[PDB]
Amino acid sequence: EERVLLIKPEDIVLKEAGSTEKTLRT
Amino acid sequence: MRECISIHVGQAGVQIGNACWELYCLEHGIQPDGQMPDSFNTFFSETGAGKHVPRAVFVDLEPTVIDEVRTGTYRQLFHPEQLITGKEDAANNYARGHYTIGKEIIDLVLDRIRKLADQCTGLQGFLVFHSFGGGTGSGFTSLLMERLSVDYGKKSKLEFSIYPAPQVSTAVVEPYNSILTTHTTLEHSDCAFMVDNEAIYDICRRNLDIERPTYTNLNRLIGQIVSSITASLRFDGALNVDLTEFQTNLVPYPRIHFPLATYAPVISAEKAYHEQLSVAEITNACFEPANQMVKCDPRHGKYMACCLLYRGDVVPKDVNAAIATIKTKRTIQFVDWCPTGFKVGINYQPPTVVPGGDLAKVQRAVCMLSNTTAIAEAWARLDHKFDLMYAKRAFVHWYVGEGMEEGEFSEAREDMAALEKDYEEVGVDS
Amino acid sequence: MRECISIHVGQAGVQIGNACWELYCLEHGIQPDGQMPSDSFNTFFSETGAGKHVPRAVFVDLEPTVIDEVRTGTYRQLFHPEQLITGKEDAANNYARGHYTIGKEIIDLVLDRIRKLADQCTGLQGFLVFHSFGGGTGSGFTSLLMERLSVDYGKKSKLEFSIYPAPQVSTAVVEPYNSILTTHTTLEHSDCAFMVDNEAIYDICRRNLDIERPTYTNLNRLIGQIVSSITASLRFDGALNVDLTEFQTNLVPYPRIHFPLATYAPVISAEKAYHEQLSVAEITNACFEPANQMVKCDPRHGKYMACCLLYRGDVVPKDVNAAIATIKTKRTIQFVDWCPTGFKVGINYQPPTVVPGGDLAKVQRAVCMLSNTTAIAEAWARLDHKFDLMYAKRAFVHWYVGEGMEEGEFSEAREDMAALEKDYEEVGVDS
Amino acid sequence: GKDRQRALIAAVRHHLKKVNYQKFDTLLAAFRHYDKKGDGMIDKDELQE
Amino acid sequence: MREIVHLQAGQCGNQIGAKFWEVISDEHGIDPTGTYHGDSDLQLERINVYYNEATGGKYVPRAVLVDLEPGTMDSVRSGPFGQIFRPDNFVFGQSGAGNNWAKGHYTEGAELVDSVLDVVRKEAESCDCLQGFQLTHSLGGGTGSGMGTLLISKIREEYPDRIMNTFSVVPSPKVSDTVVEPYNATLSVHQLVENTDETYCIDNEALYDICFRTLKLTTPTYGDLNHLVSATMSGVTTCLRFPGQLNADLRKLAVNMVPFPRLHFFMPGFAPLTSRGSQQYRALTVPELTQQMFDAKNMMAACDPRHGRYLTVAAVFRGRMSMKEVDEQMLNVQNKNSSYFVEWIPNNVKTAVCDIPPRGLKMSATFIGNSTAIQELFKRISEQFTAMFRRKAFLHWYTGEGMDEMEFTEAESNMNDLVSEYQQYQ
Amino acid sequence: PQPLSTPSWQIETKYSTKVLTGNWMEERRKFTRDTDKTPQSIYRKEYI
Ligand SMILES: Nc1nc2c(ncn2[C@@H]2O[C@H](COP(=O)(O)OP(=O)(O)OP(=O)(O)O)[C@@H](O)[C@H]2O)c(=O)[nH]1
Ligand SMILES: Nc1nc2c(ncn2[C@@H]2O[C@H](COP(=O)(O)OP(=O)(O)OP(=O)(O)O)[C@@H](O)[C@H]2O)c(=O)[nH]1
Ligand SMILES: Nc1nc2c(ncn2[C@@H]2O[C@H](COP(=O)(O)OP(=O)(O)O)[C@@H](O)[C@H]2O)c(=O)[nH]1
Ligand SMILES: [Mg+2]
Ligand SMILES: [Mg+2]
Repeated sequence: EERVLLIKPEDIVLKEAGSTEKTLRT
Repeated sequence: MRECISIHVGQAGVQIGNACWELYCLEHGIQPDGQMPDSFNTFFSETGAGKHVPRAVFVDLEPTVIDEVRTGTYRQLFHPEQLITGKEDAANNYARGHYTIGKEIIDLVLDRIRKLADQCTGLQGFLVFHSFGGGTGSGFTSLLMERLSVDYGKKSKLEFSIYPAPQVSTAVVEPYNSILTTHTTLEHSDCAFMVDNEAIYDICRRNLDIERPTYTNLNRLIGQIVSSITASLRFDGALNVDLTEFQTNLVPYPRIHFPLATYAPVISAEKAYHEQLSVAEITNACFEPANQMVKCDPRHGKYMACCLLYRGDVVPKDVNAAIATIKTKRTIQFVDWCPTGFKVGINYQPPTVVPGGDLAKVQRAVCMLSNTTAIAEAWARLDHKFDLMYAKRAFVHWYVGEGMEEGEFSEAREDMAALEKDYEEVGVDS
Repeated sequence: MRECISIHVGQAGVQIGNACWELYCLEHGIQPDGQMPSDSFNTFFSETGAGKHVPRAVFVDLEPTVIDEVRTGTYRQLFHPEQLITGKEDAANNYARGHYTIGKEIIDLVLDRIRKLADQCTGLQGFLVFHSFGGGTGSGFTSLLMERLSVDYGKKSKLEFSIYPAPQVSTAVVEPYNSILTTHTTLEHSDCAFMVDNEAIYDICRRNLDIERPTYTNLNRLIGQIVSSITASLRFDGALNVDLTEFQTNLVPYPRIHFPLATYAPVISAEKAYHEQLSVAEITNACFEPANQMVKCDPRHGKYMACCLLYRGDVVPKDVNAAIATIKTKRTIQFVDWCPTGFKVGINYQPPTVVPGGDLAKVQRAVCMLSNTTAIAEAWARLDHKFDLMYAKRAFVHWYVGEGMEEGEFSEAREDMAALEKDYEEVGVDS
Repeated sequence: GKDRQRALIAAVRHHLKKVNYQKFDTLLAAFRHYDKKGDGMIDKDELQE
Repeated sequence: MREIVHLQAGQCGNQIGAKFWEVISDEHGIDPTGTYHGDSDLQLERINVYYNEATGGKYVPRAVLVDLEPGTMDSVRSGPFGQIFRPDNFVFGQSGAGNNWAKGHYTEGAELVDSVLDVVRKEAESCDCLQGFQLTHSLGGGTGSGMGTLLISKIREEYPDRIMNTFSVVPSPKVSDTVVEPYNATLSVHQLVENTDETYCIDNEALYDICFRTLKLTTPTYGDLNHLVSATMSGVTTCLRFPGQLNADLRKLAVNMVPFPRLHFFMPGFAPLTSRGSQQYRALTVPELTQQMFDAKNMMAACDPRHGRYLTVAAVFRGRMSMKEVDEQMLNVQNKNSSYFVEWIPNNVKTAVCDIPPRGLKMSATFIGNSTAIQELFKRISEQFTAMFRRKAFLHWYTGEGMDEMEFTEAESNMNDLVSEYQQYQ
Repeated sequence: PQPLSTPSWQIETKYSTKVLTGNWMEERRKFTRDTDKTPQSIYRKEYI
């Protein structure tokens, strides 16, 4: 999903503070 | 390499294996044509064309239920000699399925079992799906499992059985064919999971909010247990169990191999996203009596051994913090000779939802196979009904006129009377 | 080596500490990150070997709603994450809740951090405990903290800065109750308890600073200026330096009369300092004018026992002594007969430090005054009057009853304060 | 006078959220199923079908 | 010069050895490919101790990886460091042990040894002057307790004069995970107390205690517990591979902690643990390591040392420091806590000094301690064994494999004698 | 010496780390600050 553009580079954020998972901007 | 050869006997085993082998097709992503669009090696064998054929046997003595598999959606998947049909059914009798009708096709079944054992470079054991209350499921099975022990001695023989419900019952002479076939399930069996229909009828009503279910709504929930037991062989996890491993941790004595199965969480699609599916609140549901899939109450009895088979995003810290608070309930009792009563198996893959199904897409699930003494309550209510019928000598001429003596009736009551007598002696604490 | 330890209890003390630690960081040129940009800090800060600096304070509160403000604020990189001690429910302005029931669940965690700071300290000089009388937390928690620290450390000075309840404006209804229950135990486990009210600072901000509607940040900055001025004699070098124990002995002639008052000079805006020169005599007379006491009381009624003047900046003893002589020759200030030498002065070579965005002017000198007066007996008489007007009909009593506090302790505290007021009268009368 | 509008919008949005979660394992598959034309954008007739 | 031949067996030994071979790959500057990427010459000076030279400048571990179930060798080969372990060092059986000590010691565990005993003999003679062995396994399982402790008997008979130090995983009443662990725990202790030289008892519940209270992490996993165990394992042989002031091998830790041949059980502790938030706000100094060292919340065994007496104490130190503060700190704790050491032996505290600290840390210290409180570990196993052997429970997995019922009788009798020997020396 | 929000065996409903309940400060930050070089020995440091 990160490889697959539909989403700008600013759209990807970390899920929490100091967490490995990535989510989208609300 | 690690793989199981599944056996389905009777009209029950075909309709359980219709909804069980549906999930194995969907768990490994197997198309109904038989091809992918090595975890599948546990069931699906390879071929040079790239297609996958299951390692299963479907047995019945009527061609009425197998012809629908042969003319249904999955006609290209099952091998043409992995669906064996008899011409005439056993007609709700033990003697027909054990001596006259069930003897003419045992030579054909043995050859196909001998084939699928030869392709198996390593075989773990056999899994059986049948019915206690049927003619083929109790008559033909009692000669297969006798004959399986002669050829393959130390192989495991697990069992998923359809036991009579305490109140409702579909067949009149079901208590005869429930009592008489137990002898094959003592010496020639290793672990006998039992599920009945009233104990699943109540579950789909008060949990799934389905007012009017049918057998396809029951066969999927039975089909969800068998994948959770096998899931450690198939997919990676933190702690893996096996047919050698959880037989070690659930039967202390060779005559006690009768656990009770359960499954949680069991909810609908609408209710799922408002609750928190905590690790504590999927293991507290299993210990409740309303989630039991055998109509008996563990409050009367005492646990001996238990096993927990987790799937999904499960942390081992959450398991131990939920097990620790379980031990402080006074309502759950244990015998004094088992201070360590849990086995933990962790598998990474979360369960998969079927299209058109009733269960929701969840992240965590646990199947607990608990051994108790309260299963002796179930047999007493069935041993009560057998002697009430046998006192007036009813329906006996159907049995002695087909090939067994009338002396197998006295053996049937006296053999499992000691199996009753085994449970009070074991249930007494040291 | 000469170091002090700070404790911040209750919302008022926590926010005053929030104001003052920024002031100390800007005086020493230290970022909230903790490192200097590229040994006078040894009184207050401790050098971590990595390069950071940490403060010697413990911020404790039974409610998280004001300390989570510090934790999520811009000073998250300053304190120590185990010094910040939280409860789960406040005292709800209840002394029994602050001292008997919820105050016992966290005091071991309170004392363990203090023990660790004492073990880190190569030298110890005293305690700086910041709270308010009015609230239940700042009225109850400090009592058991004082008795536990008096059990732990025997003869260490315990300087205690309390927001005093103003006679007219106050924000609580059990404030006389909380003040009396604090001063029941404050007499026997303290040596130097300074009082600050709200209405005097309100009047000063309205008249001297020409600020119509002041917020709490102005009050907290001014109190931080007071604390920085009083601890500058321990931080920096001066011609006449004042130590904690020695001015405690100066300010406490009798063991039961230990409630002094503090004033600051000069407090003016930026416009008036351009036009006015502030000579030393004018500044120290503005100390003695009735409009510049930061506790609302009438100074003409009471006399002065002993007082200390702590000067900051270019201040010279020639005009210090000349100004003291002028104050003595002025007739309206009346001193007690048994104390001829009631003036003690100290001088520091370092100027005051402004805060950017503030309302205080830039000056070349300043002074902090500490005085021992008998004028606060009127405020305490008013406090006893409002207390026994509540106690006549037993108002607001059953909450303290149900929390775990008895009834006769009210009467014991009331008679103890009556005895203290009579002691004030008995030391006011002269042979 | 928009309470019926808000209730209907909330019901449709929640139903679409749960249907997408139960049918599609990921989000890119859901977007590609919603947009059949492959233009990268979702149109009104695509949304209604 | 002198080398340690690591052994790992079972599922637990493979995962511990997955993390053990990670930090000594980190400290010597070893990439996952196999080559060397380091910044100092001290790391390459003694690298032959654990890593064997090959073509292309490639270093491979001198360890065997043994299990009866291939379910965990596939994963450890597909980990971050799975390329570096030699494929000839993966010995695998096809049938799982199944939590039975009998299957792993007479039927399946008695056949696969001859392949393991072959491949360890090729590697043992390749060493110049082999120091000894080291092993990690699990008592609660089938393969580690069964066939791991069978190699204990066989390789001790072939080489008498070596060093055998073990890293066992004893069961836990609170983190209990298997029904028949009392049987495979008790019957393996009988093999341990005679054929080993030192024993370091790792426990599962004593590691959750550290991560909750000392390390401040809400949801630990096995990847965090194995790091703490692998931190000690690198820190126990730290002076065999780096210079120092007073360096000590595995011989000198054994001749100073073992006064009698049946007194060879320890429990270890690790000094520098702090929290995540207070990583940079705590000064790390010689008094601070000593205070963290001797507390009961830092111990890696489920036994309280206050209920017993320390017999003898070892401490090894890594990092640049002052020699005087080392001598004074463990003399003060020896003098103040006079009742917590026995009075018939003086100088119960052993000191060793290394010079290189671990990566990203500046001073570190490992504590190895023989204590009488390890009796409390074996008494709780004994009370579960008697309460379950009296009902003849689960025996058909043991009698039906080739044993007699008296093997449980002698296993409980010797373990009752080992706890009898600790009490008289208290 | 136990804080009121230390991790333990008590079962509690866990929310996201944004919400200031339970332990949030310890989970907000990152564990790793582990970068250093080997600082050599007494013998080479002293004998020159
Ligand atoms: N829950 C559930 N029960 C089933 C299912 N199929 C059959 N049964 C049970 O099986 C009982 C009847 O036994 P059958 O399997 O139909 O009979 P049989 O084994 O073929 O023996 P004969 O009829 O003599 O040939 C019914 O009472 C059902 O309760 C099923 O798919 N799900
Ligand atoms: N100068 C100043 N005084 C304050 C401040 N906040 C509260 N006070 C004083 O505190 C008195 C009441 O006590 P509070 O601080 O509100 O409550 P508390 O002391 O924290 O005790 P709890 O209510 O239990 O938390 C009031 O009369 C105020 O005069 C502040 O920010 N600055
Ligand atoms: N701390 C820790 N414990 C482990 C690890 N792997 C397994 N265990 C423990 O070992 C027990 C199961 O051991 P088992 O797999 O049956 O051993 P085996 O049969 O000999 O391979 C579990 O209760 C785990 O708690 C690990 O990496 N770390
Ligand atoms: Mg049929
Ligand atoms: Mg408050």
